[PDB]
Amino acid sequence: MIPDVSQALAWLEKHPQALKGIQRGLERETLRVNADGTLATTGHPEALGSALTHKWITTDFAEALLEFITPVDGDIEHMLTFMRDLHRYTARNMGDERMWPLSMPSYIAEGQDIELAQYGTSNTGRFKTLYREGLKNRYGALMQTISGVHYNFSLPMAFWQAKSGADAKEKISAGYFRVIRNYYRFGWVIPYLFGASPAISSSFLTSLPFEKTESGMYYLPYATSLRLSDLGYTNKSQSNLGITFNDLYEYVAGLKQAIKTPSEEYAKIGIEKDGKRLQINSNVLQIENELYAPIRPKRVTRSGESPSDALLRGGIEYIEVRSLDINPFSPIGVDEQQVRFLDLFMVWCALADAPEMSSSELACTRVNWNRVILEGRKPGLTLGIGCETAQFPLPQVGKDLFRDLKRVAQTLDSINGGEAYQKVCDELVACFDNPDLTFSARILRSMIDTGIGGTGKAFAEAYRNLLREEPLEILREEDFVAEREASERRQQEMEAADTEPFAVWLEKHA
Amino acid sequence: MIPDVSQALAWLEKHPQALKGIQRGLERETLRVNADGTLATTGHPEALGSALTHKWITTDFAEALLEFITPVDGDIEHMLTFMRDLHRYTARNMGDERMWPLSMPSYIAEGQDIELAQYGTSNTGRFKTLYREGLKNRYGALMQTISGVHYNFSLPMAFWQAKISGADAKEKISAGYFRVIRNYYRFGWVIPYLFGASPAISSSFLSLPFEKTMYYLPYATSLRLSDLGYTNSNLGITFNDLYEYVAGLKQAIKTPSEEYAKIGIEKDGKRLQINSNVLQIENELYAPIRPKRVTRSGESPSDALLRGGIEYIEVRSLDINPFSPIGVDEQQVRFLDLFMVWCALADAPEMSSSELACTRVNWNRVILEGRKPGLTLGIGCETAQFPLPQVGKDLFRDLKRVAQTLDSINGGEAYQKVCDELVACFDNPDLTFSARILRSMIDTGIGGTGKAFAEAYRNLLREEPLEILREEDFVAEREASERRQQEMEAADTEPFAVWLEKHA
Amino acid sequence: MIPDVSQALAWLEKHPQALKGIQRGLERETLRVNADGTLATTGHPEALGSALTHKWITTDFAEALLEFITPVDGDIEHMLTFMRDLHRYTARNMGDERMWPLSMPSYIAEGQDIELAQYGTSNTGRFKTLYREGLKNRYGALMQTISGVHYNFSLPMAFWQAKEKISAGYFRVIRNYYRFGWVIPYLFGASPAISSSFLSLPFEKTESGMYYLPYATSLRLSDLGYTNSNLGITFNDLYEYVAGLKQAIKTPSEEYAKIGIEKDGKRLQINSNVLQIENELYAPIRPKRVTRSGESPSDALLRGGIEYIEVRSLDINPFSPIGVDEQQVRFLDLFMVWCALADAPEMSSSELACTRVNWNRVILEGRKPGLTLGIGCETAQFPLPQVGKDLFRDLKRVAQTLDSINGGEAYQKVCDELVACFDNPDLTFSARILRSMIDTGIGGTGKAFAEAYRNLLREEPLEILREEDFVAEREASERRQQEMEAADTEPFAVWLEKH
Amino acid sequence: MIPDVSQALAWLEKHPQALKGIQRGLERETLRVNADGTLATTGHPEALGSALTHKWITTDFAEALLEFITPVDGDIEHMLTFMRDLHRYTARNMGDERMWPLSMPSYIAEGQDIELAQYGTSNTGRFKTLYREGLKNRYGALMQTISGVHYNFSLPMAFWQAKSAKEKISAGYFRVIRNYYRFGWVIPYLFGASPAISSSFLSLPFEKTESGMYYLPYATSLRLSDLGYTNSNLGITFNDLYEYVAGLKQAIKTPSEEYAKIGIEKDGKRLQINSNVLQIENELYAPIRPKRVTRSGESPSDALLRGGIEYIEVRSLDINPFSPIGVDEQQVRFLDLFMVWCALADAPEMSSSELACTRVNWNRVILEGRKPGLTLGIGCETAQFPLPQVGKDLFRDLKRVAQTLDSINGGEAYQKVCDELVACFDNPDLTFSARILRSMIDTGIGGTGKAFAEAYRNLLREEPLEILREEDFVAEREASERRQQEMEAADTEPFAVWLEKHA
Ligand SMILES: Nc1ncnc2c1ncn2[C@@H]1O[C@H](COP(=O)(O)OP(=O)(O)O)[C@@H](O)[C@H]1O
Ligand SMILES: [Mg+2]
Ligand SMILES: [Mg+2]
Ligand SMILES: [Mg+2]
Ligand SMILES: [Mg+2]
Ligand SMILES: [Mg+2]
Repeated sequence: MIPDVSQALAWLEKHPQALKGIQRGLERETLRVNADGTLATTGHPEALGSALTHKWITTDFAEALLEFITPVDGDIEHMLTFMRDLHRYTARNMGDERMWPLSMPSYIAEGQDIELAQYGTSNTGRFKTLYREGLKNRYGALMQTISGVHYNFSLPMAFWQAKSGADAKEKISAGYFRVIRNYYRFGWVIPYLFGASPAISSSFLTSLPFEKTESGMYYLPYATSLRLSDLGYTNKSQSNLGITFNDLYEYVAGLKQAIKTPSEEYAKIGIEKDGKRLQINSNVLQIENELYAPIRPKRVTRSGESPSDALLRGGIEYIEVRSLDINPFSPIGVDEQQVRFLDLFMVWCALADAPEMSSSELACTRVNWNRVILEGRKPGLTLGIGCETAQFPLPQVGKDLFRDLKRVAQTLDSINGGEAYQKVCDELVACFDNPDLTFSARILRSMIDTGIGGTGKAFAEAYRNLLREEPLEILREEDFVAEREASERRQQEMEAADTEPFAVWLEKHA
Repeated sequence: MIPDVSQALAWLEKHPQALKGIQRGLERETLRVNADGTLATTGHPEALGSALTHKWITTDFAEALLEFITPVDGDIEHMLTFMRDLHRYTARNMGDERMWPLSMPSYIAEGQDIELAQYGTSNTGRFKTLYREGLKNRYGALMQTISGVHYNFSLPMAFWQAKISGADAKEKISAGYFRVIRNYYRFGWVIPYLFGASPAISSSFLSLPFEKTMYYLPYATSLRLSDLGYTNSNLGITFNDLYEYVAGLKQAIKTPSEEYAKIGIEKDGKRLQINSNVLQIENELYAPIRPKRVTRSGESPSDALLRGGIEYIEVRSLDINPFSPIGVDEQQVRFLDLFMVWCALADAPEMSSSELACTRVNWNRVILEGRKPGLTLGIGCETAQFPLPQVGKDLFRDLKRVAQTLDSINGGEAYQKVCDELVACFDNPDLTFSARILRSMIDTGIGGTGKAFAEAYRNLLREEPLEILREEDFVAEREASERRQQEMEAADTEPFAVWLEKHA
Repeated sequence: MIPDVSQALAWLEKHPQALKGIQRGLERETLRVNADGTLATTGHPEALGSALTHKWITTDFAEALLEFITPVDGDIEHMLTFMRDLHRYTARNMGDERMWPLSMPSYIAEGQDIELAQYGTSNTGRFKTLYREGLKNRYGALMQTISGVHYNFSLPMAFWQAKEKISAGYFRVIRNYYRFGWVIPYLFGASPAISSSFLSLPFEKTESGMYYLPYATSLRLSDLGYTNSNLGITFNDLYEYVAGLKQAIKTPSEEYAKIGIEKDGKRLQINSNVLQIENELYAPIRPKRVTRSGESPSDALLRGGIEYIEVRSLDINPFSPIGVDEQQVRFLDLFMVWCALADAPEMSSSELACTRVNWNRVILEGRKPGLTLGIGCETAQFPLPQVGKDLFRDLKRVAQTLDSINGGEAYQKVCDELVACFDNPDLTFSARILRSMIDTGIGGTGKAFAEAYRNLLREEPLEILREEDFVAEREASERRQQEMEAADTEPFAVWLEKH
Repeated sequence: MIPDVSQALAWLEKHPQALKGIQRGLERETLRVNADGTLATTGHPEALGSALTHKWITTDFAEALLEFITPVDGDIEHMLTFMRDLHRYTARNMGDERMWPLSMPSYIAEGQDIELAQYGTSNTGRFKTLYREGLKNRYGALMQTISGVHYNFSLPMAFWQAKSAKEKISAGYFRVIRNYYRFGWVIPYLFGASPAISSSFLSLPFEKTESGMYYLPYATSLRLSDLGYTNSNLGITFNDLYEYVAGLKQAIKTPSEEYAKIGIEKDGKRLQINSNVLQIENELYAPIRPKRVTRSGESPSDALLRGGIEYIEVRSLDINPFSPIGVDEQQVRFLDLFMVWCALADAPEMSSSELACTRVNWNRVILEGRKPGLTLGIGCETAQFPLPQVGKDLFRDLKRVAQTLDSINGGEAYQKVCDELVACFDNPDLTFSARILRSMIDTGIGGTGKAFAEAYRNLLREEPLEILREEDFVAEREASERRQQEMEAADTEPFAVWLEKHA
C-alpha cells in the first residue's frame, strides 16, 4: 500500500544538502482552568498584555483559550525551549489558574456561558470577536474549546533548487500540493502514533459503540483521536465542500467561492437580533479561517491581504499541519519526538509521487483516517487503497513507511550530525507491533483510572508546578514585560486610529 | 421576423371544432380611493365578508387593494358580465370611496404607511400577511400598489386530441403550453404596444430621458412593465420542459439571498419576512406569463405542476384598461384568445436562459418607446432591422386566419372585427391605449385623470342593475366566507411561530 | 464510493447492440377501500374472476389487496398501457370502492380483522391461503397490507454473448444492488409518514394524529414496514445461494414452534421453520426463474439458472394513477445495467448485512441536508449529493448507449431530471408527498388522490385489452380454478411433503 | 448580447492549423523610483545606452518612465522570459532605484516638474522631446506618468488563407477592432488593477480613506477613466481602411481653439509641434489601435495605407501588480483567445455614434465593474444583461477556441486559462482589482507600491539572465549610442528650420 519511492530516496541520498535549512513554527492551544478543571472566567491575564497584538501569546476562540506561537525557526531545540519559556512565564502569572493538558476538556454544563475572546473596542478587535460570535451561533461554543497543536513547516529553497523565473513559485506550489495529497493518503499515521483523545465527555455530544462511566466519560476501546472525528469538530470539512489540491488557482477559487456563497442554514440564524450582531455575514464561510482543514497551504499575508490573496500573489510558502492532539505527556503539549517525526513524514510526502485527486478520490482517502481515528488500535485492523476493500494489515503498512522514513532520517542525521532522527524511527516503529505504546493507549489507561477530569486536573497541577519553578532560558522576564507594554500600546493605537463607527466600517469587510 | 406558420394554420382550418370550449378567467385589481384621490385607510368593506376565503372578491398586497376574480368559464360575455356584477355590487357598498381606474397610483409618496392586507388570526391568514410584510420590506410598499389585469386561459381537450392516451396527455399538454410561453416571450410585446396604458408615473416612483411637470416618456407604452414598475433576471429559469422549469423554480425558493438576509428575519420581535431566500414562495417570481395548475389545499404551485403538468396559462402583462369601468374589455379578451392560439401553433425552438434574456430587448424597446415613429425590432439580440408596423401586420395576417376559424364555430364576425380594429394601431400608434391615455395625463395629470374616470365609473356602476349575481348571492357568500375563516381560525391547535417553522 | 466502471462502460459504448431486447414486467399492489377510506370487506370483485388463476389480476396477502401484473414485455410504453388498462377496467367494476394510492394505509387498527386472500378449495388454493395464515401468525396482518411495486428485469441473451455465466452475472447485479440501491428510495420513496397503528425514533406527531420523520423517504422499507437476517444467505454462487435457501426451509424456529402447527385442527402455518417457503425470505431484490408445474423457485433456479431479477424496493408512486411511471422504469433500466457492469467483489453474510446501514440512513433521513454515507458498517464519510452525481455520470453514459439503439433522448432526459434531485431533495417523491400529508393527513391525501384517480380512470377508454378480453379471462380463470377444485388430488398432508 | 458564433467556430474546429504561428509583442512601462516611492530624477540609466535608438529598452513620456519592448515572437514562454531578462538587467543597473509596480503612481504632485524624456541634440531627438513638451502643455505631465502594458498581436497568414488578401486582412482586423469596442471591457473586468487614485489626479461617488486615497468600491481600472490616461471628439470609425486613415490625417491638420490659446512659442521656447487637435498621430489615445511597422521615416498612417493593417495593439492592460514584469502568461493566453474570438465573430459596421455607445458598457465596468448585479446593455439601450451571464456566454466560445489552440500546441494551457478566468465571473473577488483594492485600502497606493517594488527588486536582482547574455546588453548599449552619435553628426539643418519642413 505504501508506494515505491526508491528513485526519490536515492536522489535525496545523493543530495543531502538539499534538506539543510528546514523552517518550523509551533502553535499550541490550552484552556486556562481552575484547580477543579473548569474554565477560568477571569480575563486574559494582565501580564500577557494585549491578546490582539502580542507577538507570542494570544487567544483562540474563547477568552480562556490561550494560544502560544513560536516565531519561525530552523532549530528544533531552540523552538521547543522558546515555547517552554512562554509556558513558564504564563504559568507564574495567571494567579491560581493552570493550563488544561488534554485536547478534550472535562464536562462543561453550559456551552453558551463561555466568554468569547475579547479584543477591545477597535474595529479590528470587534471584528475578531464577532467572528467568534458567529462561530458560536453556527456551531456552538462547546466544540471550540477542544484544543490542539499546529505544526508549520517549509523546505529550504535548496531543496527545490536541486529538484527558473515565474516557474519557481509554481514548482514550489506544485510540490506543496503533492505534500498535501500525500498527507491525505498516508497522514493517518499521525493520529495512530500521537492521537491522544480516545475519550470525550458526554456533555459534548450516535451509533458508535461507546463504553460509558457514570460521570459521563465516553470512550472507544481502540480509538486514537476523537478530536479528529465528527464528534470533535463542528464545521465543514474542506474535503466535504469540494475543495481539491491539484492546482493553486483551483484551490483558491474554491476557497473564495465558499466565502461568497450564502447559506440557508446560517441565514436562519439571522445577522442581528435585538441590536446584537450575531455573525459577520451569512455565508458558508464567514472568512477563510472558518474552513475546517487538517492541513492547509499558507503564505504570510501582507497588509490587507486575505490568506488566499497571499497564496495567489506568491504561491505556497509553507504547510500548516493541524491534526496533532495535545501531547498530554509534555507540559508544553508537544515534544521533540513528534516534531522530528513530522520533519521525516513531511519530507517523505514531498518525495513520493502523488497523482491528482478529485473531490471523491479525496473523500476516499478519508476511509482509512476514519478506521484509525475510531479504532486504530484494534488488533487485526486492515487498511485499503481509497475505497477498495481493506486488505493491508496496519502494522505492515507502518513498517513499510518507516523503511523509507529511516532513509530520510539517515540523510537528515548526516547533515545535522548525530543520530536523533534515527532514534526517533526506532522508537516509533515499535508502536506498530505494540499499539499499547501509542499516546492514545497510554492516555486511555490514565482516563480509565481517574477520568478525563481526574487525569487533566492531575497533569495540570504537576505541569503548573514544573513550569512555574523552571528558570526562563531564552526570553527573560524583562522581555515579557517589554512585550506586554508594546502590545498594549499597539492596541491603544488601533483604538485611537479608528475613524468610522463599527457598523459603518463593518459594511466594508462583512 | 414573424415565423412561417402556414402548415399549422392550414391544419387549424381543417379542424375548426378543435378550438371549441376555450376556458378563461380574469383577475382585476384596483385601489379603493377617496373623492380627493388619496388612498382609503378604512378596512375591507364589511359587505364583502372575508378577503381570505371569499370565492370572487379579495385583496392583493394592500388592505385597500381590491381584487376581483371570475370563476373559470367558457363564455366571454358571461365572464365579462360576472366581473361587472362584482364591480357593481362593490361600488354600491363602499361608502363614498371609488376605484382607481389606472395601473399607476397617484397620491402616495415613498414609504407612506400603506396598510398590508389583513386576514385575521389563523395561521394561513397570518402567513399571507407576513408574505406581504416580506414584499414590503424587500421592494417597498409603493411598487406593490401598481395594479393590473391577469388573463387566464386554457385550450380545450379537443385541441390536443386533434393534434395521446393516459400519461401522454399530461406530457403533451404541458409541452404545448411551454411552446405558448416561449412564443409569448418572443412576440408578446404586441400586448403592451396595443394595450399598455402607463406611459407616465408620479415622482414617488423615481437614467431614462423623462419629461417632467409627473414624469413621462413621449413614446412609452407600459412603464408598469419597466424596471420602475411591477418587476423584481439572474434566475436561470427556462421554459423548455416541465421538469427543468420546476427544478429551476424550486431551486429559487431554496436559494438564500445576501441582500435579503441583511433585512433580517425579525427585528425587535416583529417577524419581517417569511425567510431570506430569493423567493419567499413561488408567487414572488414576477413574470409576464406563468404556467399554472390549480393547487390542492395547501399544496405549492410547483408541486401542483409536477403532479399534473400545466393546466392553464396566466398572462400577467395587461395594464388596467382606463377606458372601461371594469378595467378590461371584450376587445382585449378576444385578442388574447387569438394571440394565445397563435402562440400554440407556431414553432418555438427551445431557448437557453440567455436566449430568453435576448427576447426582452424587443419588449424593452416597446415598453419605453413603442410608439416612436421609425422604431425597429430585431430577432433576439441581433441588430434591429424590422420596422414595428410591418411586424404587427405580418402577425395580424395570421391572427386573421385564426379569427376566421373561431368565428365559424361560434357564428358571427366578432374576432375578425377585433383584428380589423387593432391592426389599425400599427399604421397609427395614436389609436393605442397609451397614446390616448398620455394625451389625457399630459393635460390633467395622472391625478386629475384618475379621479375623473374614477368618479364617472362609480356613478355608472352605482346605477347599473346586477345581471347574473343576485344581491342574495353576495350576502350568502359574505356569510359563508366569514364562516370559513372562523372555521379555520378555530381549527388551529399549534401557535403561529411553530406552524411557521414547519412551513417557512 | 462509487466504484470505477469506466472500463466496462467503454466496452459497452463499443457494443451498443448488446443491450437490444431488455425484457420487463411490473407488479403493483393496492388496497380496495371505501370512499370513507376504510378497507373494503367485500370479496375480490367478481368481474375479475379467479384471483388464484387469472393471468393479470390477482390478490396478494389480503382479500382486499389487489395486485396487477403485466406479462413479460420488451416495450416500455406498451407495458405501462397494459398496466393502465388493468386499472381502468378494475376501477369501473368495483362498485363504489377505489384504490388506495399510497404504500402505507391508514384507517386500519393493529390486530383488526383483515380477511386473508381466498383461493377456493383446491390443494393449491388452500396452500396459498395457509401460507398467509402462517405469515399472519408470524408477523401480523397489519404489516402485510403495506403495498408496493415490483420491477422485473432481464438482459437479452445478446448481452451475455459479448449459462452458469448468466447466473454469476445476475449475482453481480444483486451484490451491486445491495451496496447502492438505496438510491431508489431516495429518489422514489413515498412513505415518510406512518399511521399510529404501526407503533425509538425521533417521530413528530400531527394534531391529526399522524407520525412522520422530517427527512424520511420510505418507512415501508424500515423496520416498522414490510421487513424481516442472521440466515446467512449469500449471493456469490448459484449453488451456494440455493443451498443456504434450502437449509433455511429446514431450520426449525424456537419462536414459531411456539405458535403451534395445529390449534384445534386449523393449521396455523405451513411449518415451523424459519421460512415456510422461499417467498418468505423478504429482500430488496431477488433472483428468479419462471417455475414449471409444481416446481419450487429454488428448483427452478437449480434447473435453469437465474432468468431475471426482481427489484422490490419501489413504494407506490402517489402521483401516478397506476402507481408507477415511465421515469421510474427508465431509471431502473439504467441502474440495473450499471449494476451489471460494475465489478462486485464477493460478499460474506455479514458484509451483506452491513450494506443495510446506508439503506437505513436513506430510509430514515435521506433528505437531511448534509447527510453522509459510508461503506458497509464503516463511518459515514461521503456526502449523499456527491455520491449520486458520481453514479449519474456513469448512468448518463449508459443512457447514451440506450438512446442510440432506441432512437431519441428519453433515457438521457431521465438522467437530467433525476440528478436534479441530488441538488434539491425537495424534488423527490417523499418531500412532495410529505408536504401534502402534513396539510391533510395520510387519510386526507389518500382519499383525495384515490377519488381523483377513480374519476380519471373510469372515463379513459381501454387501449390494448378490450372489455371482451377481460370477460374471456374472467371465464377462463373461473374455469381453471373449478378444474383444479374438481381434480382428484392427493391427501393434503402428503401433498404438502410433495412441495 | 454575445453574438452567436457557431458557424465560425465550426469552421475553426475544422481548420485547426489556421491558428498555428500567432505573433505577439509586449510593451511594459514603469517609473524609476526611490525606496521612498518618489520619482527618480537621475538620467536614463547608463547601462541602457540611448533611449532614442536602443532596440529593447527605451523611455516613454518622461526621462524616468522606463519602457521595455520585446521583439515580435511566436513563443509565449520565450517572449515572457525575454521581457524578464530586460527587467533583470535593468534592476541591477539602476543604483538604489526600483520599478514602480502599479499603473497609478502615488508620490507625484499635480504640476510636478517632471523631466521630459531626453533624446539628445539630433533633429529626431528634439522632435520627440518637443512632442512631449506638447503633451505636457496640453494635458499636464501628471497624467503621462500613469503606466500600462500593450499587447501586440497578429494572426498568421495560414489564418487568412483558410478563411476563404491585403484588403481582406485589413477588413479582418477592423472586424477585430469593432468587436473589441463592443466586448473588450472584459479585459479591465478581469485585469483592471487601478481601483484607487491618489488625490493628485483630482462628480463621481468616490470614497476616501483617512490616509487620503480616493477609490470607487467596485471599480476596475481608473486608468481607463476620464481621470486616467485618456484624451474621441474626432469621430473616427473602423469600417474601412481609407476612411480610417483619412479621419486620422485630417485630425492632424484640424486646428483647435483650445490649443491655439496655449501658443506655438513663448519667450523663445517652443511649446508644441502645432496647435492642431493631434500634434501627430500617436496623440490619438485609444484602447486599441491598428498597426503596421513603419519603414523609412514613414508615418503610422502612411504605413497603414502602404501595406494595410499588419497587427493589433491592445492598449487597455493595466500593470499586473502581481507580476515582477507587469504581465503574466495567464493574461497573454487570455488575449490570444479573445482576439481570435474577435476575428471570428461577425461585426456590423459602426457609425461614430454607434462607437460612442459602446463606451457605455466600458464606463460601467471601469467604474463599478465588480458591483453585484451590474447589468450591461447593447450600445446605449436599456441595461438588461447581468454581467456574469454575459461573461459566461463569452467563455463558452473562448473555451472552444481554447480546445483548438491546445490541440495544435499540445497540452491544456489554454483550457486551464478559461477555467481560471471563468471563475471571476461568479466571483468578482478573484479579479485583479478586488485583490489590489483590499491591499490599497489598508496601506494606500504608496504603501502597496513601495512594498511590491521592494520585493520585485530583490527577486529580479538575484535571477540569472536566461536568453540575453550580459554581452548582448553591452553590445546593444554601444550600438545604440553609436546610432545616436551618427544621427547627431549626420544632421545638416538647425532644428528650427528642419521643424518647418515637418510642421
Ligand atoms: N383551467 C383553467 N383555464 C382557464 N382559467 C382558469 C383555469 N383554472 C382557473 N382559471 C382562472 O384562473 C384564475 C386564478 O385566479 P386567482 O385565484 O387570482 O389566482 P392567482 O392570483 O394565483 O393568479 C381565476 O380567474 C380562474 O378562473
Ligand atoms: Mg500490547
Ligand atoms: Mg392579485
Ligand atoms: Mg405481491
Ligand atoms: Mg413480486
Ligand atoms: Mg504602444
